Amino acid sequence: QLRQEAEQLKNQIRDARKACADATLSQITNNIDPVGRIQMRTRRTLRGHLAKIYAMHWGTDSRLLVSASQDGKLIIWDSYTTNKVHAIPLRSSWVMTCAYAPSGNYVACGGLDNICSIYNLKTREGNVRVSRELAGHTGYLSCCRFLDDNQIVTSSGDTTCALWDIETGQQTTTFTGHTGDVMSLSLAPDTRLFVSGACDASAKLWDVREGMCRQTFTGHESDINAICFFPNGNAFATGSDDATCRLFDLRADQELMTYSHDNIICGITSVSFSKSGRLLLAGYDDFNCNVWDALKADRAGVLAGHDNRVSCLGVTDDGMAVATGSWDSFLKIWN
Amino acid sequence: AQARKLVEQLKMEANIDRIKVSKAAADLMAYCEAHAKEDPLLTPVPASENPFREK
Amino acid sequence: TLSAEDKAAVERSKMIDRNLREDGEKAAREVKLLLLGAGESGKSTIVKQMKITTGIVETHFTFKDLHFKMFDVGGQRSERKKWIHCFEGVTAIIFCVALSDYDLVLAEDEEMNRMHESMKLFDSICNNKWFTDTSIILFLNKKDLFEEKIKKSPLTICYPEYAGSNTYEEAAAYIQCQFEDLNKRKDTKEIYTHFTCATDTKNVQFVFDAVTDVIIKNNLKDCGLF
Amino acid sequence: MITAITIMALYSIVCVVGLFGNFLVMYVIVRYTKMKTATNIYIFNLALADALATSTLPFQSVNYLMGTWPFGTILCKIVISIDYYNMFTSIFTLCTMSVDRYIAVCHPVKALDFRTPRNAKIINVCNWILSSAIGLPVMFMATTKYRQGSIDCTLTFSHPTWYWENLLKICVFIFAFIMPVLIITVCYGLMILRLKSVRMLSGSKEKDRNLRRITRMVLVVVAVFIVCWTPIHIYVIIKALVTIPETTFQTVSWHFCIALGYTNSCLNPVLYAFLDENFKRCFREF
Ligand SMILES: CN(C)C(=O)C(CCN1CCC(O)(c2ccc(Cl)cc2)CC1)(c1ccccc1)c1ccccc1
Ligand SMILES: CC(C)CCC[C@@H](C)[C@H]1CC[C@H]2[C@@H]3CC=C4C[C@@H](O)CC[C@]4(C)[C@H]3CC[C@]12C
Ligand SMILES: CC(C)CCC[C@@H](C)[C@H]1CC[C@H]2[C@@H]3CC=C4C[C@@H](O)CC[C@]4(C)[C@H]3CC[C@]12C
Ligand SMILES: Nc1nc2c(ncn2[C@@H]2O[C@H](COP(=O)(O)OP(O)(O)=S)[C@@H](O)[C@H]2O)c(=O)[nH]1
Repeated sequence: QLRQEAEQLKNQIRDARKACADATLSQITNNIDPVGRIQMRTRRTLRGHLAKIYAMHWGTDSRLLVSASQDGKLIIWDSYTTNKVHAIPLRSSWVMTCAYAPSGNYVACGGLDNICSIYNLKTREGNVRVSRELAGHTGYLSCCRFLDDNQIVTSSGDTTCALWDIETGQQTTTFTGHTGDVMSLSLAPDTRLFVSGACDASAKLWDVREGMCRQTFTGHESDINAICFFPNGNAFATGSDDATCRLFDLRADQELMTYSHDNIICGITSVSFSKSGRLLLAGYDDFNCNVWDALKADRAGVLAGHDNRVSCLGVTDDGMAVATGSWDSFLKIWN
Repeated sequence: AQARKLVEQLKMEANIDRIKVSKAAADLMAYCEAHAKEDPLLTPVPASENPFREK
Repeated sequence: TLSAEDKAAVERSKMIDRNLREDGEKAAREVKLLLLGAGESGKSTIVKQMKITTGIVETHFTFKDLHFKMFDVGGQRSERKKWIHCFEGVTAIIFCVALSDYDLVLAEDEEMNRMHESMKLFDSICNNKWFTDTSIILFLNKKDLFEEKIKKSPLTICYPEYAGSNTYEEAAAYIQCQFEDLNKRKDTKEIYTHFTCATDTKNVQFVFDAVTDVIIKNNLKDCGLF
Repeated sequence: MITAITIMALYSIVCVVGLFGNFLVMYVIVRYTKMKTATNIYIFNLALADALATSTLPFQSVNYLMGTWPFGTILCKIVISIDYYNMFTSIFTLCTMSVDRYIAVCHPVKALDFRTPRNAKIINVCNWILSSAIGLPVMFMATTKYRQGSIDCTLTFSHPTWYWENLLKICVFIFAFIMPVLIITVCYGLMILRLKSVRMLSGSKEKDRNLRRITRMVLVVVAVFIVCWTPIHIYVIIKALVTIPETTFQTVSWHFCIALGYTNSCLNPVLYAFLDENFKRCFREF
């Protein structure tokens, strides 16, 4: 009945996408100069975690980051001089995500405890005290990104993303539509759109204001473990488990690039873009981080030096750092 | 009962304007080459202004 | 050459380091017990005898100067795969199986055959790439329920290839024997079984013995012997 | 003539294998693996004591290769001090490794919070301190004597040399032989009983084979210590009691009994590092 209508409309969408595709990204970028053999060295080796790190988030001031690991400690890291500004004892020992606000006055954490904790950083007493305890998900939290100082957008294991009003603790918008466990979301540079990836290998972009889903991208096979917008806000890249990173387009709505290698069979758990956007760094699962030229789909460098899985990755807002975490309680910053 | 709302969601996703891949990829390449001087990763800045240096 | 701000930063990071070190030293003695089991297995009954959020339920109890932490995952129902590697170093598993559902038929599937479903769950937990060296304890909870279930009903509903007896002892021994060979790696992994239903501290004593045996194995691994 | 050649040859071969073992152990335990665990700290301390103890072998080889010892007096004092210090500390760390293993197996709850790196560090620096507590009288009583037209390193006592010599010989016979043997046998026997009685080493052919080879290597360690430490103490006790006539056989047997302790000190790295599986994994990666 209606399922045949849905299938024929999917076929029409695919036909329109194929008719709208006339040149791949790699064919027109054959005449640009590559970045050569790029090499980066570990300038700082941040240490002090005693468990497996799962997430890290940078700051807009390009100096302070945060890191969340399995021991229930949230360490605020000063990258310049390898210092620890704050330590937050989390009630939940299980965290898969951590957020750092653009204002820098709020740090968030969440995970398998089904609660998005929000911590106040700039209190008058100096100590870090929890401000608002968000609730309303029936699954494990997996990503949280600060839209602004009063709005936070989270993804969870109940197959729905959610936009939150922090001062009320309510979900103003629920982003239903995922036929699978959504794990990673990233916000646009103009903070009005965001796109996420789920276990059903779908990349669904949403609207913050009204909640409608605009586009879907189902080019991947296994799942989507990571996602990160391009600096211009008109593209993004997605991690997976089938040893592939794929670039997706907001305006053309296709798959552009395939960042895959023959010998690579492991998964990707973190992706982030540089300030220019030509450099896409992916935290793989074969105990190293990789450099992917985002305009050529070739490997230009390797950020090795990790003895375990590179769970989280983040490029700072001014291009002056590449801070990657790992499962062996280490964060390291590359230049 | 989700088949109906899946149909409305899919038909709302279908009728959107899509530009050609050549123009969009050219725009992506133009944004990459227009910020190449602001990226210390691609072009390594000298140590006189690098904020991560040994003690 | 550094002024008060760098001295304050150095002392702040030193204090954070002492707090982190003492908290990691305090939590290094903790024993992690991933409790498991499907619905109506007896997990709520066996967390009632240890008197001494939407997803993960945390309970803490100490016994003979050793600390146990219990990670019930019954709230989470999305994907065991996407958070089962988040434990990765639990001391022992407290997997439970109901023995009364040898003859039970599911009201929502009509052919699922619940005891075989528990067999698939136990096989997936045992033969996991993340859990290949940890000990897995079986708590076959319901004893009296399948006692007066097999007092009248046969035992060939679950295993038509089994006919040795119809009484409690041989049936229980047979099902434990065919349940412990689900372990495809018994060379360096051990599975225990207690059969539960004591209304006493016998389950606590069983997990105490299993945890101390795992700690003995860990100390042998640390001593460069085993 | 030939006997001095063989004594010099055995001292030289024992010294070179001792330095090679207790330097390859050092190189591995610094570069390949680190001192994270308590066992690595103990093995490193044992390597220190054994490497510094066997370094005094060329001093004795030039004491008896061809005659006199023109090295000096303060050099004699420091050589006697480092020998009686480092062998004593090697024995003490050999004992505390056994106590650590008995703690690890028989008392697991206490072994969770007792086998920290800090506790191992403070215990073995306390062992070096307790060795130094008897090493200072060794430095005080060391001297250089010139008799029979030759230079030799005696150990002068007070005016009653018999009483002080008796107390020193009893203290080095009891606190370095009969106390290590007793504690090592009690601790390792209780450990072997608990290892036989555990579930992970019983119920299968391979697990019983692992238990048997663990007991075999424990027996090898204790048997090597006994066979390389009993004859020297019996030799010195009976040369203190009765007047053994000087002959070639006495010289050869005396130098064998001296060299047996250094044979123990040079067999300790191959019995405590190559036997452990962590160093086996460290060698397997290269
Ligand atoms: C004989 N017994 C009972 C020991 O206990 C002894 C000490 C013997 N010591 C060795 C060095 C010496 O030969 C020497 C003379 C002159 C110079 Cl310039 C330099 C060195 C003088 C005699 C020992 C036994 C077996 C092997 C090695 C030593 C020992 C063991 C453990 C701790 C303390 C003492
Ligand atoms: C105090 C006087 C009498 C003697 C001093 C000698 C002793 C105490 C010294 C000499 C060599 C030292 C060791 C040298 C190096 C290390 C490695 C380090 O990772 C832990 C400490 C440790 C293992 C030291 C412990 C103390 C030590 C054994
Ligand atoms: C552990 C094994 C080797 C058994 C121990 C054997 C001990 C007790 C043996 C081995 C070498 C022996 C010595 C060898 C030679 C002599 C010279 C002789 O004129 C008197 C006996 C005397 C001094 C022996 C005493 C006993 C002795 C020290
Ligand atoms: N008579 C009898 N009853 C038993 C026995 N074992 C368990 N129960 C009951 O089983 C329910 C727990 O199952 P529950 O739904 O909480 O599981 P869960 O996975 O959601 S935590 C409890 O009400 C128990 O009285 C038994 O031997 N005899």
